[PDB]
Amino acid sequence: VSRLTAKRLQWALVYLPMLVATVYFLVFSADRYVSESVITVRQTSASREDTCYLQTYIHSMGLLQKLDQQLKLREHFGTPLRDPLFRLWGGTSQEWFLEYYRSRVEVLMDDICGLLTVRVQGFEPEFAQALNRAILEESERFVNELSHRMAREQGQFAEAELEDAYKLALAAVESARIEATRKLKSLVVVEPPVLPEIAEYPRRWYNLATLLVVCCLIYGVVSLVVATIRDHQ
Amino acid sequence: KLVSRLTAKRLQWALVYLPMLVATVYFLVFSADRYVSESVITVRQTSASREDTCYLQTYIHSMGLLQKLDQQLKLREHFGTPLRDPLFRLWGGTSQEWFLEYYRSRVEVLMDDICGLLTVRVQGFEPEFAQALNRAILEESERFVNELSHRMAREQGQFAEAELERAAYKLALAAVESARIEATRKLKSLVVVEPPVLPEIAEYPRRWYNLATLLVVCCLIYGVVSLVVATIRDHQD
Amino acid sequence: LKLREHFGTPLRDPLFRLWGGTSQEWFLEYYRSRVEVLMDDICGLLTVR
Amino acid sequence: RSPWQIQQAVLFALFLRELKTRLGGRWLGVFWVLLEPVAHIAVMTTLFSLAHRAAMPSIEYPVFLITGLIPFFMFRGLVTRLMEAIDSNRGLFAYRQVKPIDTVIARAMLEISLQSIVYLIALGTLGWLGFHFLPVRALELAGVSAVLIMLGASLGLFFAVVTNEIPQARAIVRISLLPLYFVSGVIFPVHTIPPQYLPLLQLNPVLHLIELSRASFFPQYRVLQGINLAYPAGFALLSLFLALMLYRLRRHQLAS
Ligand SMILES: CCCCCCCCCCCC(=O)O[C@@H](COC(=O)CCCCCCCCCC)COP(=O)(O)OC[C@H](O)CO[C@@]1(C(=O)O)C[C@H](O)[C@@H](O)[C@H]([C@@H](O)CO)O1
Repeated sequence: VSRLTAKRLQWALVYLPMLVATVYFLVFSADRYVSESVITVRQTSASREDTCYLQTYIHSMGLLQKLDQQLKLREHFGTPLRDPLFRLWGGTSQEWFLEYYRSRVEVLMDDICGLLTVRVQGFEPEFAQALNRAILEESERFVNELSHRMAREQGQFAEAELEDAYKLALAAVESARIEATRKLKSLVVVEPPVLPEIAEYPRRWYNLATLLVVCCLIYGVVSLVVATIRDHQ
Repeated sequence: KLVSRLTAKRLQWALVYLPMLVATVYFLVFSADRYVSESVITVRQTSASREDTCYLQTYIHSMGLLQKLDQQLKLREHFGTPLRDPLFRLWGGTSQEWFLEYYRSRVEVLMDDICGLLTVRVQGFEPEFAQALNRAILEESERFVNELSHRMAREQGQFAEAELERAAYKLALAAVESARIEATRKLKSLVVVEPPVLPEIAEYPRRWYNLATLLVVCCLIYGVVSLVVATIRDHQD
Repeated sequence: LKLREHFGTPLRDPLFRLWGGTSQEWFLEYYRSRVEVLMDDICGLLTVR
Repeated sequence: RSPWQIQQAVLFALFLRELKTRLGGRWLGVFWVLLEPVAHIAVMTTLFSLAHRAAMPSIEYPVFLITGLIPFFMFRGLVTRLMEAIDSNRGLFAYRQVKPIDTVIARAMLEISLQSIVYLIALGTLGWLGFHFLPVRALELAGVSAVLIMLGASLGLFFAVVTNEIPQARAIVRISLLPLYFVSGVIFPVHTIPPQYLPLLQLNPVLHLIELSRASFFPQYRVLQGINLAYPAGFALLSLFLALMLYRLRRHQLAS
């Protein structure tokens, strides 16, 4: 109707949201350095099920507990006090911490060759590199321990069973212990974690231009709609 | 207050001609030639192997290979040589991520899965530098596909040494000999079908092609802004 | 673990509590409702919530 | 009177008029509208139940086809019925209140109401037969559906405005609509599609909307790489802007 004048429409549709967005993106947003590593799991002398474990162990909660107890991620992500959106507020719930960690660490699996890439965000490039290295090391240790547990459970039966019977018992014990001690599988590192120089997040001008286009289009649509409505007299 | 100014001729000269004259005078004069050296390789196991080729396809664009190459060949100084073509030169003092983006755009890797081959095309402002860069890429790629299995061989040899330390004895010695054989053997060889060539005439500054796309994009922009101006004029009746 | 004893504790909620002396089949249906098992096709991992 | 109240008057008038003409008077068209989805299910499920069970064993076929079909039927109707809106009401285009925008809005409202009713009926039937019929995430599904509404209505208005003359061109609309049933992920999951056809397949906004709706419907549904809401949302916004501008240019030329 007559209340929605053009000046009010453009002030409330393209001017004010862009002003708020540019203020936030230039004076409040915090840089987020990203470190990327590319890995695969190989069996030392099919393998899709081996690397499919890592796609859900990286986002698992136990790995998050290990990481925090190691590198203290909880107070690192709360350091930037200027940005209220991408910081981790103190005293938040454990589930929110897990969701935030899952948002920070991004895992892509390319299935044409089973290549797994991990991109880790942080507020200091050295911290991001250290977090990526810790994730790789813990994943390798876990994929080792997965077979280690089965081999030692086999060995427990062999030691519980214990002169042909004695000979086969000691042979089985030797096989079980060489299974429980060996290095069953190793994680091949196609691209080791890198130390970034600048932060690629957030790319401020991209969202500024995109959102400017969005508000321009939205204001145009609303103005044309109200013009067509006011056509009837 | 404005629609009396932007008529057809003003808008046409603003968005169809002046940017186009700027683009032509940049491409035909200011742009710098970029020579292209092309090689065709694949990986076959000595004595399928698509996974090795995909590891290589990832490794060509990897950051570590870029660090090794620039150190060996001083890529940053070479790519900053032509001051005539900035829109395609590597400005000094830029970040490592922009350096990675520039290197990724300057090297093209093509998979061919029907027949199983990798094509590497490298652009450089001099042909000899492009050929040398292609050769360095090939040799570092072969070294990488060697070390990838050398690491696992050494990793098994560590347990072989642990087993000899535990102790039967001749079995442990044979296992350690096999482990050091694996750690020393040339397991995988990169065979080359087309070795890198030395180009003569630059190919990638296909100026007419970019001008052809610029024609249609400027026409689209002109049409859209003309429709917007007509809408505003209709609103001002 | 006395599941039936535990699930009858919240008296404030009238729909998500387990009433007393209900049918055994209804108990089985309620237990199936509480325990969610999802099987993923690509890798075969089974998640239980 | 205010323009708003006369707007409700005229849209209610054309809405009841359009209900009259589309339903046939004796309310016979509801049987047709109800019978097309179930006939599609009966044809569709008899050849690819085993193939789908081999592909995605965790998802039932009929509910998958409901979520893939009914939004697509709604989009197809929103395009087709709104494209031919001007010619149907041509004889009554001079009452100073019957501008074409009211006609296309009335047709859009009618189609949205009818297909929403069909959606509710199909979901109730699916629940009645012992299938899974509650979306785990409801309002994201509603938002994706709203994006689909905006895109479909915008495309319909754009085609109605552009092709007021040369009605022969309307053919290359509906003839082009038939491949969109196959190429988009409606009847068979795009998981089985080879990746070498994947890039061009990503150019379809309807495929993105259908996949996102299915992901928001079922629990633990995987999305392909490159599927996003930003591309179809921008497509819908740009098409709506273009259609509104083109209607504003040729507003006075749609009267005879
Ligand atoms: C944006 C353009 C894209 C072009 C796509 C072309 C593909 C084939 C289309 C079928 C072409 C077609 O028509 O459908 C066929 C059967 O389709 C199929 O089974 C498709 C099988 C596989 C396709 C799906 C797999 C997709 C795989 C990846 C893409 C019978 O349909 P139908 O009974 O409705 O035929 C009615 C006529 O179309 C009427 O049209 C006329 C005419 O012929 O009299 C009318 C009039 O004369 C004029 O308006 C008009 C003319 O003059 C104006 O150009 O032609």
